[PDB]
Amino acid sequence: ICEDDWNSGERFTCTVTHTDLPSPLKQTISRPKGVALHRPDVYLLPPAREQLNLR
Amino acid sequence: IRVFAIPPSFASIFLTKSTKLTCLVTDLTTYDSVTISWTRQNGEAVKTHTNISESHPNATFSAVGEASICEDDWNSGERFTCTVTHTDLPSPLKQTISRPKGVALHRPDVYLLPPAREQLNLRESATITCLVTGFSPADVFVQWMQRGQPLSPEKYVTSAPMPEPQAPGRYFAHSILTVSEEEWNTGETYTCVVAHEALPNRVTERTVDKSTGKPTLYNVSLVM
Amino acid sequence: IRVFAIPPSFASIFLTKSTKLTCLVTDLTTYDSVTISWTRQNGEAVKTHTNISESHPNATFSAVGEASICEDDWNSGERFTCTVTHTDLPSPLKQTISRPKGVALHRPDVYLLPPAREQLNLRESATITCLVTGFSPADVFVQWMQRGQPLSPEKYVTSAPMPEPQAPGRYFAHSILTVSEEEWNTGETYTCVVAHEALPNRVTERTVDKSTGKPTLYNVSLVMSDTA
Amino acid sequence: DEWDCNKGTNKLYENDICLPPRRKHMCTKQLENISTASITTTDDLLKEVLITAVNEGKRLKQQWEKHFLCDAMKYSFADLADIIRGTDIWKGNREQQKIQERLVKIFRNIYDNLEKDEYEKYKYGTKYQNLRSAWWDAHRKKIWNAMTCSAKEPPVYDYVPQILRWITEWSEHFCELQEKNYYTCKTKCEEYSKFIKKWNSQYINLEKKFKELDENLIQFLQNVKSECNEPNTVDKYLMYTSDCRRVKFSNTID
Ligand SMILES: *[C@@H]1O[C@H](CO)[C@@H](O)[C@H](O)[C@H]1NC(C)=O
Ligand SMILES: *[C@@H]1O[C@H](CO)[C@@H](O)[C@H](O)[C@H]1NC(C)=O
Repeated sequence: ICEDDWNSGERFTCTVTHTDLPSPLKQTISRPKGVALHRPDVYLLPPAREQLNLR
Repeated sequence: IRVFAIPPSFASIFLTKSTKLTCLVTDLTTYDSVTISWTRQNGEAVKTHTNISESHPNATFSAVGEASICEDDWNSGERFTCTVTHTDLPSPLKQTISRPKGVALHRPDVYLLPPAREQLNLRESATITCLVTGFSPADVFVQWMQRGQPLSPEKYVTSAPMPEPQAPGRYFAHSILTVSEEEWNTGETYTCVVAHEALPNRVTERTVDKSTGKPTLYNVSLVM
Repeated sequence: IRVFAIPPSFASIFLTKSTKLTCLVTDLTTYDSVTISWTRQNGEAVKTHTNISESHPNATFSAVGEASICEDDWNSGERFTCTVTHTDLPSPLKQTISRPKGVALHRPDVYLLPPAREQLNLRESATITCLVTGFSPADVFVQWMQRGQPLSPEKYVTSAPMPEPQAPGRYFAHSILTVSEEEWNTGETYTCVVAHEALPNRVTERTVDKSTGKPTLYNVSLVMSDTA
Repeated sequence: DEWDCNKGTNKLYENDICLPPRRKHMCTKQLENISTASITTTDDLLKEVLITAVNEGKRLKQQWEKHFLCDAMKYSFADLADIIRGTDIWKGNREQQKIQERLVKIFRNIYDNLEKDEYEKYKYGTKYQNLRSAWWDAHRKKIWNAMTCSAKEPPVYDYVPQILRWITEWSEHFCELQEKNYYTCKTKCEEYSKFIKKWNSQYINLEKKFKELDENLIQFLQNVKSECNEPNTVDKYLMYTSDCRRVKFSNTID
């Protein structure tokens, strides 16, 4: 599916039928809501001095 | 029926210096006539087991045992068997546990990285990494020492050992110590201690402060 | 009478975060029973012209439609149909747009340049230039960010892609921004985000600072003496 | 009661302005010692600003008891407004750099946790000061109410640019202290000679930068030129309550 459908939070349902199952088993899923947002702060670090001495 | 025995590791035998054992049986009857005891390979009975946990309200069973053992006796290879017997299941169960043998041996190489300039520029906190690497037995205990007194466990975390990308048998780990930026500016030494068997001694120690890492700048030369 | 349809470019998609289509009619004043619709090549009506634009008084009809759901289908290059039908015209007029194919996708190579010392000495204003170059398709959107926020489009100016003489398929561009001397002596960071088709991540950032250009050695040999 | 008008670290930019003493020694420790980890919402940020306003109010109340209190408190509210809005001048202070370095975290989190009908309006800017000013103007009424607990209407000097307000504290302070100065004469005479020379060049240095009548500074100057019938005057005629333009300022002793 397109990302616009998924990120909008449109609820989707899964339908599965089988001979073993007397009734179809249905599962639903949607994008979780109520979460908070924060941005990562990358700090790329350089190698230690001692390790380069071993070469 | 499920009977689980957890062998001791460096965390248990080194943090408290007591090679405690445990008999953790789960997913059985909550209330039943339960037998909990450890038995050596030779057959002598172990000492008492106290403070067995109450039945877990989710219909799963819980049990707690402790068996103090000689430190090198566990290293000696004596197989230990936890005894579990119930009236619900008449068949007794004995499970043997022993330490792995034949694994390779390799020395950790502790490197400690000072915080980056940008992180100090944010003026909130500095995170100091401790890059334990190159140790094979895949177990380690990392603790942080400030000025020679123990540091609070809430101020650091530790990853589990993961395989080295370019080494088939070795492992590495991580640990960040969130030190306040003000406390870092007024020079206070922080140091790592690594607990690992393959070291010539038990532990190895490394430390870095602002004095470390500053190179020579002023080649003032006077010529006659 | 004439109808012009233009497809969106990478800049519009990146800035608007959606795909917008135009099926615009020229030299046609306001009449009744004007039908515009964008339909799938397969035949189904993927989207209708909800909230139709009001007719311009000078014989111009906008009639824009949004294919927002099918972001990837436009990139796939599938052909779109616009249905223009009026009472006077017997045969309905059709407009067809699609993504072109066959063009090369050489990657950009941005090089951000610090201001000159002569400009800094006059202490008036520094101008940081962002020499985007090398891209094969002629579509680039450049923004400037300071401490994780896009700067206003008034402060920077982007030049149109100019052909590069050394290689036929490649192009180049540039942009400038007028930083104050105080805010650059303070030593802040400025970033030049480039958006292009050929980039695998479709975005690239670069950073400049007061510390970007400094000399390393200062070997001085003071040879004071008294006798010549 | 010294203004410390020498460059030093009082103001980074090369133009000379004399910092008022009310800016120095403020109880800004509440915002100074903030924890950006524990705070990520607008409601928690308002409470600490209200606390800081209360601390400033009681600090001024204690300082005065060592209308004039109302004026000083008014300009202190304007100063705190400028601190929160992020357009302050005192960048040279090492303490005040950290505050403007850790309010960026709070307002970046706020801008991250916003909704679409405001995200597109506040998307473009610089150092998040547009929505910073929007947040201040949204919560400006409550802050002064918490401040005025010690010892109505919202103040208006907070929109005034800081340099002209600093001129206003200078005028009030100098008229107050010259009233304090006077109310045999050989004993008193020599101090007045030192009283003039300690602030003799204090008037002349700022007058050289009153020309060219910041981005937002010029628009306010142009608008006030259209009104008040005095476009170009070295004296503002706002709350001077005394004679101005060198009439009794210099060499009045003889
Ligand atoms: C410092 O000066 C000495 C003087 O002989 C020289 O030998 C050495 O290479 C210099 N080192 C650096 C890092 O410049
Ligand atoms: C710097 O100057 C010294 C003499 O003052 C000279 O010997 C040295 O070679 C110079 N450095 C380099 C990199 O050439």
